[PDB]
Amino acid sequence: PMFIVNTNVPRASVPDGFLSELTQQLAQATGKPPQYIAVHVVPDQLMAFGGSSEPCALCSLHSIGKIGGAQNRSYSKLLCGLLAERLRISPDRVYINYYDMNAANVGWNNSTFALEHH
Amino acid sequence: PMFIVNTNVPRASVPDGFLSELTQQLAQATGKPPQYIAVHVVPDQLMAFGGSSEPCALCSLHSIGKIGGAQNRSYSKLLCGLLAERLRISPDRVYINYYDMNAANVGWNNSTFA
Amino acid sequence: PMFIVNTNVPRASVPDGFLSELTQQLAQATGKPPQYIAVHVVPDQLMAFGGSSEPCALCSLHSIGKIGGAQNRSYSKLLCGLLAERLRISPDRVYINYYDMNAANVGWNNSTFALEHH
Ligand SMILES: CCOC(=O)c1cc2ccc(O)cc2oc1=O
Ligand SMILES: CCOC(=O)c1cc2ccc(O)cc2oc1=O
Ligand SMILES: CCOC(=O)c1cc2ccc(O)cc2oc1=O
Repeated sequence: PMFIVNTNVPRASVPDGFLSELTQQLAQATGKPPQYIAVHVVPDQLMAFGGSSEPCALCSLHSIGKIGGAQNRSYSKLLCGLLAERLRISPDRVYINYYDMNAANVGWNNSTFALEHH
Repeated sequence: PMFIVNTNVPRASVPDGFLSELTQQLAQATGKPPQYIAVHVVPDQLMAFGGSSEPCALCSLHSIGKIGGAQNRSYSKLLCGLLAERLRISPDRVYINYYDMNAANVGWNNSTFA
Repeated sequence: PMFIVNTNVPRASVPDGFLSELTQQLAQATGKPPQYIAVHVVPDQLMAFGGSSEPCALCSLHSIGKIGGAQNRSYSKLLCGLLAERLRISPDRVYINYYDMNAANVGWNNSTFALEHH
């Protein structure tokens, strides 16, 4: 899985261990091994949510499967929780785009995750 | 709705009021309330369009519904117009990816829109 | 087509000619004219792959058509090869999300690539 967070919160406000915490928590939530989880945090961004520049975050979570109604609600509770406690961003100022990726559309290690057909 | 603009134009060339103009015009164009519109502008990027480093922009607009043939042509005229007037980027050096999001695939406020 | 590379490798490590090499090689691989290929390289990013901060890259390739099983494996071999040779990133620390875009969902030049029906 791949999780990206873009926020106007300053870099100094990102706590040590944050990328590791996201990796570990996402591994647990998705059931995927941590070795396969990638995380990218982008602070100091020029952005607004509802016309306001108060702290906010625009994010995305891509995963091959493990994406759906109930799971996404659960992912959001988890992620909004972490953004609120770690970056002090209010949950109602957080957007998370979820993408259910097809294995053939995810490249890795010189190939893709579609290794069964030619 | 969520709108992102990545450009090689320098930050100093982004005019005061740009994020607000984007927010209000997108609210108008999509019919969505402005308090739910999010905008992200990323200047000073290392990018090329057609192999050239002249000003350009790579964007995306995500919306739950309100995405389609005519509407997207409408959004593109509006957005290219703004990028041309405000950031001096030629419309033919602008790409905008449109995404019609399913409500269950958009997280917000500890839950999703489903 | 549009190709984005986000990486924790420093800017200084991006070699002169990289954006042009990506443009030319992607034109070749997708069969699309180079004039329509857009590339964006984002170095010095705060990111982790598998919990580690060793060099890695999270990428995306968007194209109207020319996206599929065999083609994506070919794009991955090409792109991981370039990232390994030019940015010294291990192919197993690279993820590339492929997006087959519908022409009506790609804006350009005040309109979209859907010019047939209105
Ligand atoms: C085999 C499927 O499981 C995995 O490890 C995955 C890797 C992965 C990489 C990139 C990505 O954008 C989305 C992803 O989702 C996954 O489930
Ligand atoms: C007002 C109802 O719809 C909304 O609020 C929306 C929010 C939203 C968030 C994130 C996103 O990627 C795309 C979105 O599109 C919308 O229509
Ligand atoms: C005319 C030949 O093809 C094109 O123009 C294309 C442009 C394009 C723009 C943005 C994008 O995200 C993906 C794209 O894929 C294409 O094939």
